[PDB]
Amino acid sequence: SLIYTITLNPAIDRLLFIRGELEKRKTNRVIKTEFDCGGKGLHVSGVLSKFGIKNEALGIAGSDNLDKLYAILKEKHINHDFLVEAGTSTRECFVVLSDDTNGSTMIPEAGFTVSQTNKDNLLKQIAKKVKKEDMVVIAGSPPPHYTLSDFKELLRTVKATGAFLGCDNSGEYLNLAVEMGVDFIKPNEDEVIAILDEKTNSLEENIRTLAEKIPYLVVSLGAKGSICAHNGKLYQVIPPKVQERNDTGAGDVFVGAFIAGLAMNMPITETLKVATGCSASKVMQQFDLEAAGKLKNQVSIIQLEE
Ligand SMILES: [Mg+2]
Repeated sequence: SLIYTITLNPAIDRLLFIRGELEKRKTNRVIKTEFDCGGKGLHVSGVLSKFGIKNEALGIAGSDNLDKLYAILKEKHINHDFLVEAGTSTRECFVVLSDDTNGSTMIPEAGFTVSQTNKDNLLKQIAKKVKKEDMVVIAGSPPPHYTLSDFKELLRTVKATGAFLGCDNSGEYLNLAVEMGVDFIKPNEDEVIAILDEKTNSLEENIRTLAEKIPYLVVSLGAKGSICAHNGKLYQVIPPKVQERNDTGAGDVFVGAFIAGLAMNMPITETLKVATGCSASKVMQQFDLEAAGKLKNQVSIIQLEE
């Protein structure tokens, strides 16, 4: 079996290193510029590759700066079969950071217009490639003009293959994934409440209720870690304390590692520890697989009763 990631709105992350903090209405001279692949789906492929788990990245990229994107991807050991949109360039996401601080400022470009031809080619790729024993992870918001309706088609096309389907989306797109009946999502507290539009039951009760539709539900609780519902049981994951260097792409590393865990047929509890371990290891970073291995064995998991 193989894992497929779907990045509907990939990007080329241009990291701009400055001195000190980013002061607005001032000149912030760039000390150095680094490049990285953008798009949640691609980040997931990156983590899975680091784990040595075979995967293939799918999505739509612009023709005009394709060589640049492809060069970065190889460098990150990411196998792909991207669709190419003629007459456009993949969007750039400017990430302002500094060796002197612990945060990052994001100024992402919107994304281009995907032709119906390419939306259709994506659906066809899924039908031709995805088998019942595979896993498909759609992560990241769609580009402009890729509608909720287009998303429905994408989700149903994956479902029709019988494969495991995980979604790391937001807003209306996340709500749609829940209505469509996916196998995995990683919403936060607020999103769980918004999906159910339930304001009077405990959060734990909201989670057990949503778990009736999502087999692998992981709700992030910011710094307190998270709560996971699976096979009728609820787990409270408490991450170890780490000094937080940059808490940005921690969510993508979690998903990548969580999926990795399942791919390696690890028990749910072990999977949660690995996922949380990698994420914490990423937090303390502007994600050492060795450090993640150690942090994993520092994560505590409490089942919660009833
Ligand atoms: Mg049930």
